[PDB]
Amino acid sequence: TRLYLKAEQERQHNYLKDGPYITAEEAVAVYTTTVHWLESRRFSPIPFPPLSYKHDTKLLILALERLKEAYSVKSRLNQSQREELGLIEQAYDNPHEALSRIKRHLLTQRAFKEVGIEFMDLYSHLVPVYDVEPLEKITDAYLDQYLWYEADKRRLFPPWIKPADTEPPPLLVYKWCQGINNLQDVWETSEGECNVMLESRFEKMYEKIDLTLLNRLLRLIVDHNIADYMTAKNNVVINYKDMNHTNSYGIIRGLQFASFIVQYYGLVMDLLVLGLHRASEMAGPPQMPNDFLSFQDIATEAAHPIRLFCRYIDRIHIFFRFTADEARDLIQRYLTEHPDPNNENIVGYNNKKCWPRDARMRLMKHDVNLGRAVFWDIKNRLPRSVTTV
Amino acid sequence: GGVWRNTEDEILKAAVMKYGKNQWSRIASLLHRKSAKQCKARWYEWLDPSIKKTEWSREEEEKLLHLAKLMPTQWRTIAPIIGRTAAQCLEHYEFLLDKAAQR
Amino acid sequence: KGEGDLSQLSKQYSSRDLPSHTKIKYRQTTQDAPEEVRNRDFRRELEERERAAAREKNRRWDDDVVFKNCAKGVDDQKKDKRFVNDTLRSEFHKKFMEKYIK
Amino acid sequence: MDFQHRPGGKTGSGGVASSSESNRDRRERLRQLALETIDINKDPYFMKNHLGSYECKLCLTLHNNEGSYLAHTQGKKHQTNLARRAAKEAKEA
Amino acid sequence: EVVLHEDKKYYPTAEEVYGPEVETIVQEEDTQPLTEPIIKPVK
Amino acid sequence: FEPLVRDINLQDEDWNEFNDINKIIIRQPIRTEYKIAFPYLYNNLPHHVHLTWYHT
Amino acid sequence: NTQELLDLLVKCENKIQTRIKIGLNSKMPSRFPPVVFYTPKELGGLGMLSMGHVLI
Amino acid sequence: KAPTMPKPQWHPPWKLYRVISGHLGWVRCIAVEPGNQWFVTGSADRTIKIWDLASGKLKLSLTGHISTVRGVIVSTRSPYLFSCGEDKQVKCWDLEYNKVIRHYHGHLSAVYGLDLHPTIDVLVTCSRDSTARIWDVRTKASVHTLSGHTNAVATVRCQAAEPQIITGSHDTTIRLWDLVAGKTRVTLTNHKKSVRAVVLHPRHYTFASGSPDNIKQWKFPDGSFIQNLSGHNAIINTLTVNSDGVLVSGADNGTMHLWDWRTGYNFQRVHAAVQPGSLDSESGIFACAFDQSESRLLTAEADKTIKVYREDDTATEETH
Amino acid sequence: WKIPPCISNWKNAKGYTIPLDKRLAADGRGLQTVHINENFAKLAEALYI
RNA sequence: CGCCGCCAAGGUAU
Ligand SMILES: [Mg+2]
Repeated sequence: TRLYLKAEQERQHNYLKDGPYITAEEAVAVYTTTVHWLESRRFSPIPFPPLSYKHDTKLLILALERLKEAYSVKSRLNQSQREELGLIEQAYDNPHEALSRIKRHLLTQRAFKEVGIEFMDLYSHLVPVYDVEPLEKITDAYLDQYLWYEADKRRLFPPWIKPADTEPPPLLVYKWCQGINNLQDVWETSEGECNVMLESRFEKMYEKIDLTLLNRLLRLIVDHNIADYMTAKNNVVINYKDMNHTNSYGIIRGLQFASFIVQYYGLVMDLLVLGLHRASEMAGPPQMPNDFLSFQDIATEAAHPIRLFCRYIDRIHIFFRFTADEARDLIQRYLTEHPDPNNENIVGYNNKKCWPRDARMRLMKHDVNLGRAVFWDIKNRLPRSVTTV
Repeated sequence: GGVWRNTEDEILKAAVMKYGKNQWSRIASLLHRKSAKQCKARWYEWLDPSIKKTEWSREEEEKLLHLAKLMPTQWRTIAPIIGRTAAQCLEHYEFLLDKAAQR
Repeated sequence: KGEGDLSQLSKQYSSRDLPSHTKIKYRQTTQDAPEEVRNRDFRRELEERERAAAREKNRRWDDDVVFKNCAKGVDDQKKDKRFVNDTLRSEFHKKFMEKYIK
Repeated sequence: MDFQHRPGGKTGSGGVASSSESNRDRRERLRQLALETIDINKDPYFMKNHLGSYECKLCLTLHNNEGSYLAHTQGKKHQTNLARRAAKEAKEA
Repeated sequence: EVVLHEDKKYYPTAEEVYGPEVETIVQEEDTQPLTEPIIKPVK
Repeated sequence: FEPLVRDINLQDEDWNEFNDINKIIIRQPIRTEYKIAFPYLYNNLPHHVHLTWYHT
Repeated sequence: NTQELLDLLVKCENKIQTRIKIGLNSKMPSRFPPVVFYTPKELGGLGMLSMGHVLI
Repeated sequence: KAPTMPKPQWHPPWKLYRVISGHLGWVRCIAVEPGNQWFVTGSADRTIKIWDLASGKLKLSLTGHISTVRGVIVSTRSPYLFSCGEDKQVKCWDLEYNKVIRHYHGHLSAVYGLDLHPTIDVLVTCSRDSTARIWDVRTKASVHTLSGHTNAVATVRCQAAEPQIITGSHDTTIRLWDLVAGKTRVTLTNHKKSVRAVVLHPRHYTFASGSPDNIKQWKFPDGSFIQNLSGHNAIINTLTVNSDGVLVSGADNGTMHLWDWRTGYNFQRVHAAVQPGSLDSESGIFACAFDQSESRLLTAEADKTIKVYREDDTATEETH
Repeated sequence: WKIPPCISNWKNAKGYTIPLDKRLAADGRGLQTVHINENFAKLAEALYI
């Protein structure tokens, strides 16, 4: 924990003295693509929640029970979580007092104090644990309990923004494999038309989000008075035993509304990768939306040869189909920059002996060159300063 | 709540003067209401003697007016940069100079 | 005449102190025994050995996307294999801090 | 059972008391803290009475606890009104 | 042009602080494993 | 018995692919008694091996 | 379908069996039977779910 | 006009040609085979490793120490080596199987240095508490414990000619012992800053001593102050000497200094720069040794790096 | 060739040693040598326009 | 084709 926290304050120190890793036009073009996407979708922005909101207690009680669920054992701690449950039961006894106290924190307070970090020792896995003071926890719990239902009411999210509210084996086979088998002429194998999937993770997507560009992006959909609140809560002094270091560039994810930030950043990364035309084909017009992988006017389905897409939280899955000349052009475009052939004893199933060899991927040269070529083709149109693959 | 009256503040000053700097449970063991974290928050917020809680100047204000435009949020990032270091006096200066520029 | 406890003053027949390996293997003639050390040059052999060892290494698809071509992978290449013994900045520590935590 | 990696304790301890002895020792510790801070600061006018309360002597004022006295160093500045007594002590500066 | 943090060239290179005439090795890997001896006796 | 130092064998996919697919003419399965009889043409990579008696 | 996880459950189930056995300092199949384990809390016991008796 | 000025012998200078940096932990000692094949070293990595002399490749490494390794040496009569460190253990590393066969123990404190007798099967070891001790090979029992010091003993050397054992210690004295009786022969009191390096030449007499202040020179029979050298005022750790007359001193500030045997003349005054990971002042020479041809010098420094010097085939390095 | 007293946070030794001075025990406890980069401006107004 | 079989120091202070 000492090593990771000192490396974190070293990289937060090196972000300031070196300037932004993102270029100016690199962010201006993302902002232009997002404002074109929002004027195409006609998503009217989220207003500020009034004190006379209609379904106002119905979200605050959800947030308080969401906080109360994590307290079932009573071998608890000395001060912090007992006054957490004390503030929760004071919000129970007076809903309107905490309801306006959230608004008092929500208009004018943008400088917040220590939250604590621990690590989970999950044995070649470690997740940080950010415990936040409860006086901010009730506020940002009501904040994301408002913002999720407010964003999905006017359908901010396209249907590939996942996990959504159905079940994940529907995301895995019964809308996904049922999505890919129902496509027009799935396998043809006589004209060189082949199916090929990519699975990647947006590596360091969480840390490589500049809060200035983030604040300028999510003030388009959300009112600025709480957009500045959300992008001012994302830096505190991270507390430990002896290391009280502050934050400047990487966002902390132990807060409530950080998941909305992660999924909106994933959506803008999707419209950077998938573009603006193919995503408009997939999610359809605003007057008639689509399902998870259902398309309209199936002649449009045959064009723009990447077939279908899904984005789990930091993991994207692409099914895409090529004909002969398009895949040939893509491979011969990849091979202009990369000499020294038969360097493909790494790709796919070389160490993963989970299937037999007739079930595993055979390393034929054209298929592995197509796989590495489309890995390069998704490796660009995604600059290193925002994410990496 | 944390009202933080002066009778506890001067006791916390004497406790920081006697014991040390990273020594917080031993000095929060004598206040009957406060924990270590809130005492840390006020001592790095109000009771440190390097805090310039008054005497607003001209150079630091013109420094922060094109520093709060580089980043609209992140007042605690620019708090060691200015030297005001209280991280809430910068917010008061920002809203006060924006009230004076509107009136 | 009055030695320590190891000599006579103790019956502590202790463990790890036993007549194990009670014969010494001598370096015979096919190795670098001192009889072949007292006459060999040591200088021309090292020269020919290092001279023998020195020669061992001898469209219409994405016209709507924003970033059409980044044109660089690492911006030079990916072959550095350098050594920083500062343990916070070593690349082994970089793989340790990018692999095990997420 | 893990006898080596359990939260242990010594036999015949008796434990720790209730709130009464704890804040009694807290008030005595704050008393010793106030006395050592006035010992370092060298204040000759701090005086304790026959009942455990504090007094400013040039002030002639009572203070119920420690922080009541050691916040009385900024208000009603008679410490600068002893300049008249110093002028009576010495006619020149 | 800005340099990225995931390579982040913190130090001068050994070749340009030692000169091109000398050799440097970054050998952290063992050939000739533990079963293979060094003496190789008469057998 | 318990095995010895030669626990894990390792051959990469293309080499033992070109060596072994469902290609050999099998008539009866090669039993372990065939290898304990002589482990030289029915089994590969031998070490710490002893060689038995035949037809007293 | 996954055989390597069915082996892992058999490996870890008997391991927590042995961990409860060494808490009693018994480690015996006959003195400390699995009847002690596979009984519900409503009639008394610990209450666990078998996946080792699946004939992997 | 200076005394012994016209008569130094001209030694050609030493220059860098390769560096060896693979350790993760401070490399401490250097030993080399008499058969000119490879050289063995230890570290604070707790992994003793050997390095090929000509190619520079890593031949093998091997671990087993609980603390750092403060000494390593290889035998000439026997096909195995010895190692020792601060884990209170002296290990006898076999080379036919790369394993420990003896595991010497009996020292009440840590171990600094060790040395072998060139002819017989005994070993001498200098430790941290107050003592040097004699370990008998084939018995692993302490024959004599040399108890005459009041502080730690830094280095130790022993030879076949009388007197046998030379122990320089951290109580600012050297003493030369009797290996038979166990009592000391002569004690040597100089060097206000403590002695850390003694060495045999090995052709003729007059051994040398090493200390931070006014490095000196001695004699085998009866003791004799021959000469003191110039102002090498750094705190030093190692001395190594060649038969043709050149000597090298390795210090703690990175400055390593050459000398001659005929006069006492400082020749080169070379300083080693740092490889990139190290900071400005971390370099300190803790080991130095020649080849058995003595055509190559190689040092192990505090930057976890072995630097190897060869000769220079030039002529314009004349003595003023 | 002398030494100042120790201003440690945990000492558990002879004297914790409080004078009037020697309190921050650093340069300023935090320093970045320029504290900012101007390319931030090359970002910021470029987003604003 | 049929694993596995358990003592003690760890606590009622010196
Ligand atoms: Mg105990």
